[PDB]
Amino acid sequence: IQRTPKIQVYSRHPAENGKSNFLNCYVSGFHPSDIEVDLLKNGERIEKVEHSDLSFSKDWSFYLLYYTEFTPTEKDEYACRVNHVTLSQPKIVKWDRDM
Amino acid sequence: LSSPVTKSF
Amino acid sequence: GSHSMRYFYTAMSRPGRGEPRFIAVGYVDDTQFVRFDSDAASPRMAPRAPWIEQEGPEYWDGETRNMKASAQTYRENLRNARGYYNQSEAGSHIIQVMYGCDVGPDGRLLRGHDQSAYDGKDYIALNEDLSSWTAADTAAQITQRKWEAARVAEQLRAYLEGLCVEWLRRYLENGKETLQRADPPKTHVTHHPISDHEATLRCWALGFYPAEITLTWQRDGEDQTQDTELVETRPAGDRTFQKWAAVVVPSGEEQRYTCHVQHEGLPKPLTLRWEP
Repeated sequence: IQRTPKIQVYSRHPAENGKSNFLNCYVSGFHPSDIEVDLLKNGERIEKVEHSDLSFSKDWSFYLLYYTEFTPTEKDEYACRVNHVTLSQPKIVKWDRDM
Repeated sequence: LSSPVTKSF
Repeated sequence: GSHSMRYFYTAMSRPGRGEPRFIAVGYVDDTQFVRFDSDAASPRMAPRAPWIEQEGPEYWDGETRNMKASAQTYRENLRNARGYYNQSEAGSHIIQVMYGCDVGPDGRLLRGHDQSAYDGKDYIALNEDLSSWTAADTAAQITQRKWEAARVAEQLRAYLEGLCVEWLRRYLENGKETLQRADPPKTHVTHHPISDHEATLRCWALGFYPAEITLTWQRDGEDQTQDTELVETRPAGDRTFQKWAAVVVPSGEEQRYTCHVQHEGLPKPLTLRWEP
């Protein structure tokens, strides 16, 4: 009846400190469609975050890509905060250049 | 081009 | 070589929050080209690919009218479906539809599809024959009987064999430079020690189009299907996709592992190893 979202946090191109890029949060495999997704820069919500139009896979589960332009640095820490009916408290997935 | 076919359940 | 056109419809009820939201997205393979959202300030069928922008006013007006009519029909379907399942008027429910055509390199119909779901479970599907239906339960049988009486399968087959095939062939010609171009993955293997005796080998594939790809790890020429962690193929945000496959190997045994990559964009399957 209800499916929990799979979450992936990664960059559009490989991460290079000081070079412009896009931070992505891909939420998939979830059901129903209602989902709350936030992109975090050092624990604070990034404003202006855009997302893909709602669509779904062959197994009927939904997927969305949430993205914003960013400039990675060695200091700066990024994360994705996701909430959905299947989750008691919001889930934080930290951005890792190596995943 | 989308389906012009009415699918009333 | 082979191509597909698909439309994905989501109709979600929200009692006490107005009328059900209806969203339609059109794709050619893994490229979205159109969207319609009833929740937009001014709902219209809107371009989402440069090659579709060239379509005239008669196209956009014909498609917008069709979407509004589809939105109305699916709003009624949600009322009927709630009734068919003896459901409360308080709950939020979802109807989903995915339909379209597959063509070969010659652009001839390979197969047609028309599947529907109710709350994420199969509800009714048009069979490969494009003449009969597969109802998942007794509620979907009522829909079946209404469709068998109105001969909906005939009207679908006529769309799926005619218009769907004709229009996809046109889109493929219009979007020639992108739709008919396969971008091979950019590949590499990373190595991360876990312990004194273990390390992770990660096989990356980036910048590939379309999304379809095979990434496998072999140990001594034997597939490591069970011990391979495979992430879901993910969009980069620029039309392309990304995927990785990881295997945990004993230290010193890294050279016994090979990553195998199959993609439409590659002339021959790639074989890569960790290059220390």
